[PDB]
Amino acid sequence: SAVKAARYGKDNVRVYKVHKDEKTGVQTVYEMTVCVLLEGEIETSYTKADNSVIVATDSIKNTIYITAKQNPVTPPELFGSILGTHFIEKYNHIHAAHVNIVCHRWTRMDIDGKPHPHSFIRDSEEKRNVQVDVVEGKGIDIKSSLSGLTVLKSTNSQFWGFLRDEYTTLKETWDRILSTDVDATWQWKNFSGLQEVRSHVPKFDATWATAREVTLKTFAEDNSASVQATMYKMAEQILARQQLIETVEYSLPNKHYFEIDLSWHKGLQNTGKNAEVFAPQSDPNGLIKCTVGRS
Amino acid sequence: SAVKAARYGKDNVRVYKVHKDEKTGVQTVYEMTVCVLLEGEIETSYTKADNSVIVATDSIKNTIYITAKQNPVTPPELFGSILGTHFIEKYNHIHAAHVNIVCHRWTRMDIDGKPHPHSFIRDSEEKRNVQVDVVEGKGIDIKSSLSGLTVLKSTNSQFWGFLRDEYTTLKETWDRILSTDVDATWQWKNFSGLQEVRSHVPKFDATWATAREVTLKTFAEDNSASVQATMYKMAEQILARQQLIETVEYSLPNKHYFEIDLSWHKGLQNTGKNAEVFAPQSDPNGLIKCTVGRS
Amino acid sequence: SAVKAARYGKDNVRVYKVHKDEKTGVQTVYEMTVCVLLEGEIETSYTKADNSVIVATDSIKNTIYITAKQNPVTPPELFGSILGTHFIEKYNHIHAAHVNIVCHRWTRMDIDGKPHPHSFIRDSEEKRNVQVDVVEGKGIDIKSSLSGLTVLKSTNSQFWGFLRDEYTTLKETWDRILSTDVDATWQWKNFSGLQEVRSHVPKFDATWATAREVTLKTFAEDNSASVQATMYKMAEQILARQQLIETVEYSLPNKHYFEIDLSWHKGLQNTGKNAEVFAPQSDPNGLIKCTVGRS
Amino acid sequence: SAVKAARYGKDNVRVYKVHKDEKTGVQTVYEMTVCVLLEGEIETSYTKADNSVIVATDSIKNTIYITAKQNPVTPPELFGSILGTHFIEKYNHIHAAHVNIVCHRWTRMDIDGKPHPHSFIRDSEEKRNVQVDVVEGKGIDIKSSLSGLTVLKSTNSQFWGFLRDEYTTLKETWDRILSTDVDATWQWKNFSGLQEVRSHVPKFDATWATAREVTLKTFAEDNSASVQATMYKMAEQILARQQLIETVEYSLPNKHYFEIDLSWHKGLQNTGKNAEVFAPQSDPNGLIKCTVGRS
Ligand SMILES: O=c1[nH]c(=O)c2[nH]c(=O)[nH]c2[nH]1
Ligand SMILES: O=c1[nH]c(=O)c2[nH]c(=O)[nH]c2[nH]1
Ligand SMILES: O=c1[nH]c(=O)c2[nH]c(=O)[nH]c2[nH]1
Ligand SMILES: O=c1[nH]c(=O)c2[nH]c(=O)[nH]c2[nH]1
Ligand code: NA
Ligand code: NA
Ligand code: NA
Ligand code: NA
Repeated sequence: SAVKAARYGKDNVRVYKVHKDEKTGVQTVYEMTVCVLLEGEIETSYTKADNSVIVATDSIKNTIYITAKQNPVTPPELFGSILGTHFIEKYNHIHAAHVNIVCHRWTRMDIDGKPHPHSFIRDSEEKRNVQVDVVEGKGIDIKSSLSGLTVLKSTNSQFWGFLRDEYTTLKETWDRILSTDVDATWQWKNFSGLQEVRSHVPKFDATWATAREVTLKTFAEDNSASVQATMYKMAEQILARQQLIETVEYSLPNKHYFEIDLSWHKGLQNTGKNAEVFAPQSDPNGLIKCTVGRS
Repeated sequence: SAVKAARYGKDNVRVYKVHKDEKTGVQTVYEMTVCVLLEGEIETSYTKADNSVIVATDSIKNTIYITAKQNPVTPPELFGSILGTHFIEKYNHIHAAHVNIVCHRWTRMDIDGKPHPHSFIRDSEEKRNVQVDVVEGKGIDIKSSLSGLTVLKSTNSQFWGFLRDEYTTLKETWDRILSTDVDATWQWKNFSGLQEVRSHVPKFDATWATAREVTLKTFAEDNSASVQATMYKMAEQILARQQLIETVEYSLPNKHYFEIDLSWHKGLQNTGKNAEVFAPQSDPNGLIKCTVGRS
Repeated sequence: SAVKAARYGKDNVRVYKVHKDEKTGVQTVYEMTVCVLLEGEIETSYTKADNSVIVATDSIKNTIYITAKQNPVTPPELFGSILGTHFIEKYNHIHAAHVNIVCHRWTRMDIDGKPHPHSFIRDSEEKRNVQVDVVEGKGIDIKSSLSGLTVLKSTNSQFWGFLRDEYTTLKETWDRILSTDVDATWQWKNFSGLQEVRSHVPKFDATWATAREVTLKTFAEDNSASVQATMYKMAEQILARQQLIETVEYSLPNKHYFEIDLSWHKGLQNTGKNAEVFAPQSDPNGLIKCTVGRS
Repeated sequence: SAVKAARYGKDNVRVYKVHKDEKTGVQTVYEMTVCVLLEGEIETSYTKADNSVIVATDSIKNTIYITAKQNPVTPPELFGSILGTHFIEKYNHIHAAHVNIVCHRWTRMDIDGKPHPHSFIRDSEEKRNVQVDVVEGKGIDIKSSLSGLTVLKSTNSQFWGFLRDEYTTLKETWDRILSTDVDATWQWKNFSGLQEVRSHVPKFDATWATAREVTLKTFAEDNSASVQATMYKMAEQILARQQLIETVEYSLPNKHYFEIDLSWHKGLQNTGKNAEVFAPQSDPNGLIKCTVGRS
């Protein structure tokens, strides 16, 4: 036997950073969960108990905090690129660094209609994420995403015209609820290294904003023929709006809301046009995925 | 042996309701998780296999949906009171109904700066809850609450002057982070029945709004001497603002953010006044509780 | 306004302890999650920013570790009693200590059919818990419990003879699945203090063993008329077997497994007597509770 | 823009099946969570609202239940292969089926030392899983795994000799706790189709048993130089014991248990050789991965 692949490091490293403006008193906070996994010439740590090649995961943890102290932690695409570059540059025998960052929301509070200088609210579990793969001699591959964006529309979703055979019981519908948890990823063209990433820094926040805007507006406004068709429209527009993106991925559950037939009780009418009370279903759920690239 | 207490019913009943305005096209959604547990002369179902006294929990489930079809589901204090009253009135041998409702957020989307008529976003896992105890001959006892309201302030929290003895290692501080998950409950004076609850319907939404407003503003503005002192100020104000409340309860974790001493690395200064990067601690956590009544 | 109730302390304190036998090499591990909340003359910490009365929760944490170092952590009823007694004895102004302990399973591994001296497996998320309330001048009140014990029986559960009215759709059945998560609590007669608790130490492990044995055997062997009737039989027997228990509480969800009618597909028969494939339902669920005392 | 990849189906489909022996009365239960995602000529459902190419996910759900009714659900490798083969054979335009199965534990109860014929206990959240990828013209690729196997050893783990530089604070140790959650995957050589899978049916349960046995024994007996070195030994042995496996993957967190220095309190000695009470750390955690193939 032989090692075919190996990567190791520290997961679930929680990180907070504050920025304080001396002149204005305005503080700004960032909170993240970081994972760094390293690859390189480390196979003998597995096969020969040779720990000399191990950069201890405890030290990877320390390095995450130190890097956050000495560099901007925003946008996360930049921070991850700086962090991953560090490991491959500092250690000759380490040839890739895999940096995953989950950014947690801390939105500034409005109190009596004015922004407060140092108080924040977690306005949802929606996350902004990056996957930054820094590979020696092969640049920096970045995937950016938003996840946990939970939405519902109460009409203007349809699903009819699907295949019907001996396995089919679902009725066609021209008016249903659609609810999902949006997982949307935009994959950047390869960067040659940290310099190139830095040359594009403003595009990271702007493209996240575009992705979120397009997601929400398309969801709200598309009289949806299916989850498939709606998600494709989102992907199309994001590609049109940022040429440095190569592909857009969506992964969307269809979180079903079932009608409840109550006609058995006093002839109560709660289906079709008269549907007002529904049963949200925890499981099962449709799962719809696609990756959209340029023609 | 003998039954000293008994209650039974259906938990985790998920409920959605939509309201559609024919004239304007504007739809409004509500989503809840409901639990109903009944008490009464049911001890023989436990001791003598006498199921004749059981209102099947499946039927309790049906009744929840039917009640939601035939009545407003907002404010949840009203809906729970209607639902609980039903069981004690319909079944001679049922003498109490315990109704717990968790309301989930579906906030109307703003698209290109205008409210959308049928699309919604879950802007956090913060919940609005009620516990409605309907007891035959003893009226309706309601506890209202908000929970899962997660906040952080990056300065203007202190903790000094606490007891110090041979078990103490914590350093006094005049500037720390404070973060919590707010669980705040306001307990209504007893209502004699459904009529009295109905006479106060507008006060339920208004008092929830007050509780949330007071929580956030006091958290943001109090240069906090401790969690104890800050939460008490919140409770005080809520009691002052709604005379039909008898008590206010807060349950607040102190979700610690620890400084990280990095001076071991190149003499990096990241403590005290120079603290910028912190380690959020998942556990343990302080837990601070109080119930405030009127003097 | 005035403080009507107050308690504060440290939650989610994770604790491991190892015992090593020098003579045999056999090591034994214990792992717990501890919560300690204190009451006493502490109201001025809430109303007057008077932190002098606060035993810092950080110090409560330290004390938990120190107490675990200097005393047995098993049985948890004893450990909690020692810990709670400490706070009320050490601090004149603290008059109650509320100690909650969740014990996590670490079962010794059997390797090639012999017990291993220092390797363990978590053979489920089933917990053994205590709630120890140490109240100055009022002794020690202990509730012991097992929770997260998940079981299923595939036949010999029935449910028929329940009330039927205009809200009822459930069919009577003489053969169904029953699955639950057992939450069982036994409440000890008040102890006057730590000495009395110590006088009964062997009864704590034995009564937990009895409770678990009775639960499992009664679940397996009772041709159940309902959840109500089966749980009562468990409670009865536990009371019969330990006179120092005053009451037994069960809280049992009915985790439904629904038949699936497949006759629409090639006339496939999968109901009643021919039922083989079922749909486990995540929600809703029945919830059945009772407290049983002595006649 | 254009679809570069697409797959869709039903996730979180809960399935129970019972087998009843008429002659002996002995019943046996299986419970799973199933996900099926399909690929094929379905791009027009995304780009042209062409639902005619969609096998509705609701129908995929039905098919899962029907397949479970008409076939053995054990071993899960076989069931998944039957299920995936169905979709690619039944639908000309569907060319791959991705079947993920999580098997939940229902272990027969022993009551008064004899196996009970129809009562079961969930003896942990450890899962047995399969990922079965059925690809038209490319056979059946199966990955089998065990996950959620949580273990601890209280000594005979070491970690010394690792790289030390200006980022390192971790002390070398010759005696520490090691605890992990085992995620172990064995990847089968490609099968040409369902016939070939069937020809190997007994090897699936046997190889899972071997993987679990080797994991536990190696964990218990290896005086571990590191997580890396121990996991490699497990992988080596599994490959040696089943020639139809091509690779073995392990993914192991190092769930840290920290010493607690209590010498500040009455000179209490709880480190090194005197370490008895530790603080389990929820986060961060090491994460160690490798894929082992044959030389
Ligand atoms: O938008 C949908 N897409 C599907 O593929 C599908 N399948 C299904 O059952 N309902 C839906 N809805
Ligand atoms: O506000 C606080 N209250 C306490 O009771 C306490 N105890 C502690 O350790 N830190 C804090 N902070
Ligand atoms: O054992 C049961 N008890 C009930 O109270 C009940 N109600 C119900 O719908 N099914 C069951 N089953
Ligand atoms: O077995 C270990 N491997 C590592 O890579 C590592 N890194 C670390 O900090 N502790 C450990 N332990
Ligand atoms: Na390198
Ligand atoms: Na009544
Ligand atoms: Na005292
Ligand atoms: Na095909």
